[PDB]
Amino acid sequence: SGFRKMAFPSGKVEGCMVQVTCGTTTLNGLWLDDVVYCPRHVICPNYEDLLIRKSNHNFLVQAGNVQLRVIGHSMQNCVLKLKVDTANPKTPKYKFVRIQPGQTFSVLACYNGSPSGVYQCAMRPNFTIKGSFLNGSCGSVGFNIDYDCVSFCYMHHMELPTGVHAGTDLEGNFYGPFVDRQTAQAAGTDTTITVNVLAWLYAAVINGDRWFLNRFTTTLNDFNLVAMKYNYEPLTQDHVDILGPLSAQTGIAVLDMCASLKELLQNGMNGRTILGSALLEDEFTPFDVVRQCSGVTF
Amino acid sequence: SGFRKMAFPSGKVEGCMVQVTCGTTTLNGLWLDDVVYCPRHVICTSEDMLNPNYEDLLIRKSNHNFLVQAGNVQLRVIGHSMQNCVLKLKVDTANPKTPKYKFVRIQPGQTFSVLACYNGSPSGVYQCAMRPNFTIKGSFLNGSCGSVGFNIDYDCVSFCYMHHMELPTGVHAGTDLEGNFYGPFVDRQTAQAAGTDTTITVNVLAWLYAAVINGDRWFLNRFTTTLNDFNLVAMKYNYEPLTQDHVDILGPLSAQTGIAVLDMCASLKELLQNGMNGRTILGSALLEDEFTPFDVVRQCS
Ligand SMILES: *[C@](O)(C(N)=O)[C@H](CC1CCC1)NC(=O)[C@@H]1[C@@H]2[C@H](CN1C(=O)[C@@H](NC(=O)NC(C)(C)C)C(C)(C)C)C2(C)C
Ligand SMILES: *[C@](O)(C(N)=O)[C@H](CC1CCC1)NC(=O)[C@@H]1[C@@H]2[C@H](CN1C(=O)[C@@H](NC(=O)NC(C)(C)C)C(C)(C)C)C2(C)C
Repeated sequence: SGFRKMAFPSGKVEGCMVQVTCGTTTLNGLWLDDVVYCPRHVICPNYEDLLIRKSNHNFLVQAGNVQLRVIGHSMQNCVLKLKVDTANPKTPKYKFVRIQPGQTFSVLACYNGSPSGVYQCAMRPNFTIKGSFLNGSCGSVGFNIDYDCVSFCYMHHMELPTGVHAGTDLEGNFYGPFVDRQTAQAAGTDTTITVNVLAWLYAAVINGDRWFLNRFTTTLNDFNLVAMKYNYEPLTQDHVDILGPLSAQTGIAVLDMCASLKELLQNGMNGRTILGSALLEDEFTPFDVVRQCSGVTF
Repeated sequence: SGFRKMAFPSGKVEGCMVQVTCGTTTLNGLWLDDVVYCPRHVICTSEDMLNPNYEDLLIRKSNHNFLVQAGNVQLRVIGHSMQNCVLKLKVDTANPKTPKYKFVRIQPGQTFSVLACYNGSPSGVYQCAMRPNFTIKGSFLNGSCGSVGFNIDYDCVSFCYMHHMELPTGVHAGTDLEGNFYGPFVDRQTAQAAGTDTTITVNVLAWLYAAVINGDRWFLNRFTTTLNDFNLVAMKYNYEPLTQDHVDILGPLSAQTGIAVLDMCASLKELLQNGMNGRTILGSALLEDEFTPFDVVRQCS
């Protein structure tokens, strides 16, 4: 038993981190096969005009102590692709995926091509992430592991005025309405990921925390009206279906758990805690709860 | 900016995890150089786990009784010895993925990363703190025994914990890598209970300094306290006493923020009195005690 914010083992990703330098700017690169991927602002606003001026030897790529030889450079959206002469012998089985809001992933925070730490994040509904990044972390990546396949879903580019972070998928497309420019940008008003709070309440019941349960049930229509009041994301029938396994395992119907969440929103915790928390936690998806409460390995 | 419960990158540890089988019991082993370390209760049978004579049980075992599997490769055991509650299996192959490492025994309040494993395979990584009552609040299921706790400050893996058992409250108990349990626990199914736990005061102060570093100031106040008066108050909330050593180690964060340790102590007294009043500190509605002063410096600057 126990429930922790658990990240995926980062070993397969640590083997891909390299240091990329262009001018005075040093950040991280992701070395998969013979290509190094990094944020295009390493060359810094006309990115195609700035990239044309660059030679292959302008890009200094260092994989630990070894200097890699750049033999080509292209731009894909906000990501720079540096072709190198050596295929990374530590390239894991991998794919590039674009994630939806509410989905979680592990972040391997790096500085100068060296991994410093790993933690869990969720793609907020406002398309920002609440990460932990300092100067030099750009190029740090977010990922999930399924079986033996690493799915890369995020690359860090910038920090917004509220201390939250913005970045892209591994094809260079930003998550949210952000741009890689020094123009006024702000994170929109955020909402709570309802399906994730329900998954976390199921994890609390699995771990023997039951004070919030009740005899009541509700409808998807009545609950969604209450969710709207509290800046909660709408709960769809797909969400209800995804919660099916946890509902069957605990004997608590999804709309029964909705009545508990509704009462929790209108009345608060009343000094009580759930899984060592005084807030309703929304960064554990239904899959994360199953993956943890079942001990799935990679 | 931002503040997260951040674990160390687990790659150097994943390369040391193996599966160890003896009889019907299967758990994890830590393969460093030519030795595999695992909990000694892997040699126990269900018929005898209240009062096992481990010395007597180990003398009956042959090298071929221990099945060690590193992924697909079966390792050959060529020796076996016991060091306290840890079994050391000498194997014929040195682990080519052995990192630079050392065994360290940690003090209560110290934090570490746990690499939770099942059948020699890593499932996940998370942060833990050695509670003042010498238990850890981990996340472990059946098959997680032998999973280890570690820190990777400056490219050397310091192993500090190995998982052995779950207590009735859902909390966990284990040993250092020399086999010595943390706390008054024993590897026997006799009635055991975790003592009353307390909050790690020096860690809550470190976390309030991290909130100030990240721009949070609502909880500060004009008041100050003596160390003695702060401790008289904090014991009434089941907080650990704050020693002069704790005040000294908070020195760097105090100088960085311009807030004296005893002024931050006054802020914590007020927070204990009033609660948060619907506010939050670093995305939390409780006072967080699993970030040490060193962790705050690591993650902030
Ligand atoms: C990374 O590229 C890096 N070197 O690690 C760097 C990290 C930030 C976090 C501390 C320094 N990111 C940037 O330099 C990034 C590049 C410019 C401006 N960047 C910022 O993150 C800035 N934010 C910002 O301009 N925010 C808006 C656009 C005003 C909302 C900082 C002020 C935080 C430096 C670009 C291309 C976005
Ligand atoms: C590991 O060895 C393993 N196989 O992974 C296992 C932990 C698993 C089994 C449930 C969690 N540990 C034990 O089996 C451990 C070994 C016996 C009994 N153990 C327990 O953790 C038990 N707790 C327990 O007896 N607690 C006290 C002593 C009553 C307070 C379980 C009831 C959880 C199995 C020993 C030698 C302590």
